[PDB]
Amino acid sequence: TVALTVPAAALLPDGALGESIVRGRRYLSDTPAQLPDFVGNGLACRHCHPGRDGEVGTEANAAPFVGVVGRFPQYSARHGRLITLEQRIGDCFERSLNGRALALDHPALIDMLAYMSWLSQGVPVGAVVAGHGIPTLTLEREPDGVHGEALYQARCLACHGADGSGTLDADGRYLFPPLWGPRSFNTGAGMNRQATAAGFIKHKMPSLSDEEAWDVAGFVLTHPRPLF
Ligand code: HEC
Ligand code: HEC
Repeated sequence: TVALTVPAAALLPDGALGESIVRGRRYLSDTPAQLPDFVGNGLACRHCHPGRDGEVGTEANAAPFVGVVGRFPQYSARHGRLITLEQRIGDCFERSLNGRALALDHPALIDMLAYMSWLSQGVPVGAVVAGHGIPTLTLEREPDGVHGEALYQARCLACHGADGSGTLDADGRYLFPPLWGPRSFNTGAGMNRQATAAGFIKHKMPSLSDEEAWDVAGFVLTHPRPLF
């Protein structure tokens, strides 16, 4: 694998590409507000693909976009065939944002691609970046949702709410996003899988033990959310 690196915003090119990258960043950080026809819930891309310093998709083990463009096209078991990055983004619009895929030549889609290509600057095509994806966490026992409930109240609730509905910021965007219910991700999302949720929670919290991450993920995933 190659190391995860984040290019400097100060070195962005003047011109059409620079401008596109900037719009891309915004669509990824502010998605429900910038793309209302395509988003069906309260989530922005940055709520599962967080980043430091205004960027999006730059954190190891939280599915960073750094280096993503060199990994597509790739086989998708979901589709039964090779898919492009444009299509992969479409899947997260339909599942994670409970919405609709943008047309494959939609200029907002091309802006998001330009942003991801900028983040992938210097990464060799084909190379795998350290920290890519969300590494799964799997324990050899059932997730204990009773224990999980107690852990939720002690470690999560303060941010994500008793009802899992999250906390709105002053501008109507989620400061702390919703974890279940009608504004959360739908059942088709990868985050609706126990080992992916457990792994995401384990790595994004710093901190929880493996058993704790496993059990609280189980509790979160007992709740209703939109059907895909
Ligand atoms: C207690 C262990 C928990 C659990 C189970 C979760 N969280 Fe959070 N969370 C917070 C913020 C600002 C985000 C957006 C991403 C970021 O910038 O880091 C998240 C994201 C999540 C997700 C994915 C998004 C979703 O809506 O499903 C999940 C599954 C999740 N969290 C679970 C903020 C906080 C906190 C404020 C300091 C605290 C405490 C937690 N989260 C704790 C938990
Ligand atoms: C949590 C509810 C998510 C939101 C909101 C979005 N995405 Fe997502 N994405 C999510 C998971 C759990 C994964 C799988 C990670 C893995 O281990 O592979 C993804 C994956 C992507 C990818 C593929 C990344 C790769 O390395 O292959 C892309 C390009 C992607 N997601 C884009 C994306 C965009 C553009 C979003 C806002 C529209 C978005 N995602 C939201 C979980 C979530």
